[PDB]
Amino acid sequence: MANGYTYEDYQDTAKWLLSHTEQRPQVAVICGSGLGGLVNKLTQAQTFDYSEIPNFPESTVPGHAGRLVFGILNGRACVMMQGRFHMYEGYPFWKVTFPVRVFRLLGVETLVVTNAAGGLNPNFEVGDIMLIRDHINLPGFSGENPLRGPNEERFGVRFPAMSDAYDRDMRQKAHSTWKQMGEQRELQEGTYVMLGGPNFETVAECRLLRNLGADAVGMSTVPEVIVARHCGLRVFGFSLITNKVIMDTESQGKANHEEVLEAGKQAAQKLEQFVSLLMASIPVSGHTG
Amino acid sequence: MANGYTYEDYQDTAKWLLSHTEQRPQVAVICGSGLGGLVNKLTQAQTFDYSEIPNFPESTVPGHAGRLVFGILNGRACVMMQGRFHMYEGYPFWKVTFPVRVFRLLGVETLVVTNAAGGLNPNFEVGDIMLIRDHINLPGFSGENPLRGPNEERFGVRFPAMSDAYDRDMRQKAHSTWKQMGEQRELQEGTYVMLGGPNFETVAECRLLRNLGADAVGMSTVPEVIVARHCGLRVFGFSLITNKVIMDTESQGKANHEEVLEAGKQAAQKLEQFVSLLMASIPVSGHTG
Amino acid sequence: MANGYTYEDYQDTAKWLLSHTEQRPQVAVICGSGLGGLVNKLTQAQTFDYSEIPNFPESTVPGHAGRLVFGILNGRACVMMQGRFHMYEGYPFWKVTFPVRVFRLLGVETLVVTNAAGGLNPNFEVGDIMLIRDHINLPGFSGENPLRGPNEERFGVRFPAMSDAYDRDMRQKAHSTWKQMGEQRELQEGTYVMLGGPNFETVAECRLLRNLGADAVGMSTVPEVIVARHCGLRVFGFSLITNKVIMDTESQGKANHEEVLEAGKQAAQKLEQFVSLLMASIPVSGHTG
Repeated sequence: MANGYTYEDYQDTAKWLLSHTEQRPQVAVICGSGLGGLVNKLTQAQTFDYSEIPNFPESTVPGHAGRLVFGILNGRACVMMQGRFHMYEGYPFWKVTFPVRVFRLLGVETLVVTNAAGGLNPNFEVGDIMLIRDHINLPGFSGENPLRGPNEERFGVRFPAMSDAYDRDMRQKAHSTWKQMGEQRELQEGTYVMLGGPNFETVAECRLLRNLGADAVGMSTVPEVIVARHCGLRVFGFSLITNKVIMDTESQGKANHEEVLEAGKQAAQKLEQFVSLLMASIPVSGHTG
Repeated sequence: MANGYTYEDYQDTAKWLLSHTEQRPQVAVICGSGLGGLVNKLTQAQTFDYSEIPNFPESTVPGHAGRLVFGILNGRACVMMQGRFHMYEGYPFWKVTFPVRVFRLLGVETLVVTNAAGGLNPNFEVGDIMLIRDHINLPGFSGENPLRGPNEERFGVRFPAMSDAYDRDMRQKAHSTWKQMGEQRELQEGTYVMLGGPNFETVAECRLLRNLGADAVGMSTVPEVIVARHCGLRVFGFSLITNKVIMDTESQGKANHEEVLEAGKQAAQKLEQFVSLLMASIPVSGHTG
Repeated sequence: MANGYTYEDYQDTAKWLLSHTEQRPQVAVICGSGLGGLVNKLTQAQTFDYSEIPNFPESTVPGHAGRLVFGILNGRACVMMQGRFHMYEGYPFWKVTFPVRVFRLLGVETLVVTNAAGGLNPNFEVGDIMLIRDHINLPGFSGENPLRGPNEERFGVRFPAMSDAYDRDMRQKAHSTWKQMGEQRELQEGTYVMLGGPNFETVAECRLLRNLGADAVGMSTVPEVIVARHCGLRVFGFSLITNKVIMDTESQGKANHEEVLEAGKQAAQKLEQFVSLLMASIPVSGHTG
């Protein structure tokens, strides 16, 4: 595979956006986990449907609203994707990650990512929030990488590092902030593993993922962190633990799609609240001062 | 990648078949392991060459006859593919799995799968038959999955479970049946791991596969089980252990293609016999009653 | 994916070369590690730019000169690629490996491969030279293999073995030769693991690679060894350990691209010297006798 967007494609899109809103957000938020309520916290909210934005791919998967929203979250101006793209929809990674590069051209400096993942770590309970410390990019092992093809120097270098992808200063901020929240449960932190999807894992597969050191498993986020880190954005994200995966053959077995219970309800509301507060801690001036 | 067959494509193919045979099989059998003799057990046998069936891909790999056969196996009406498709032939998974969906449209409810695999478990001896308990879909980790692209609702859901892909009731049946066979060797059971191929594994690779928990390794079957489970077919299969893989650097080394000795001869004959008897145990009315 | 070159494509290219130089090399060398000095040791050197050779892909990655050079190395006639192709450039494997098959058509019998890799084994020090004993082809697990598609019988068999890819006689030669060199450090030997690239690994990923048994990690070589072994060439190669990878979260972290220090300088000069001497030990008559 190879990139199909030219540097100008991204520029035309950013210029289109800049000519349709006076808002200039410094933070971008990609909400994977059904957190519609996050958009409900936005002040001076303005929305754009993916279909009306030049060069913007369309969302298909259910629960994904499919719209870019600009607004003020806790005194901080931001832009957020209400629903993301996944390779399992048939989308190549350079399409899945198209918006991340447009964000960089809008002047955004920090990218927050969220998703819903299956807990692999035995100590995780449903509804747990997991600060992403590191990831394992399985699709990347086989060569399926959003940066495949000729490198765009105007975005970044050919061989970028990923060992420091999840901002450490912001992780310290997340922990302190969680404490202030007066939460009974502790803030988890671990390694997120990504695979293609769309089917759910088998017991054998879950065991393999865990033995490799994975703490949670999902079908997204990683490609966006790669591209964001490649073009220089500060990154940090969370995984809403919507379920504990089956590790024994004799049990409930069939991993159904009840993730919709935690999404929108239960822990999602706490995650949204958590995200709003974090906006204040985020570096750079914009949040009032 | 993305699916290239429209729901109608499958329908035209099933209707073509239904208009060329009065037989209405409830069980489909995909024979990977050189088990020509299985077709030799069919009563009222009728054959179709892949090339003459609309929308049907062609078989290339040697030993694969390349023909769909309808017939009566031990009083049970079934349809079986004499030879399957593999990704290493250049075929995308949605082509490799095309026949499984046609089977569902013919009214088939149970899919039996067989293949030849290299034994990774140290307790396996050449000629061993291994009931497939679970699998590890390596190509799937990288995103190469037969369900990639827009989901066809008329076939199944977007996020199907795989943790229960190999029917448990039929596995109990397999064990009991094997006992009745009066066999000296016990019926093995384990996790099958699939990789792309066509080359054979290296020692280092075999060690890796085994450490991950794999019991046998092959270059097929998994994509068919995915699609079959996605559209609702009951699935269960076997792996004829045609060889014990090299795990030490100083030995015979070079993994030649002598799988042809066990295939057609040795354990294949026992596997065919085993499959015929199983037909009676299979659920639903058709086998006499 | 599937091969796009016909057997004739390779033949036209070999015949073009044979009609532009009187040299008939028995050994081919693919230099991945910045070892320009190797070309500096060639007597009766003659060069061809990739762009001027029919059907020859172009090199993009920096440090890769992008030219085929024929010459006499330590009394042995050879042809060497000054810079190789990588999948991360957007190149499919059948293009990446195109030159290996042309080499076979020129009458070449031994292929030497070199690259720069990150040390995973804790006992490896920067500047270490590692004889490649075996490899783990990660892209191959997902099906991305240079041999994918219809097999060319005129080159080799459908299911080739890889368990003996790195010539053992030549490995014994390498060790003895190293001893004669009077080196303080011992010649390392291990398993090379390949992944797609272009980004560098994260700590979590490095830990995973190592736990799997990998000794060094890189983004090349493996596809060339596959194709070379498929068409019958004797293969053996080395990995210049340009760095020790981060295995702990609190450290220098960011894996920068300082590989350029060891390349051309430091250990590269020793590797070139090592390669020149090896030419004498290589089987078949040409080196004087």
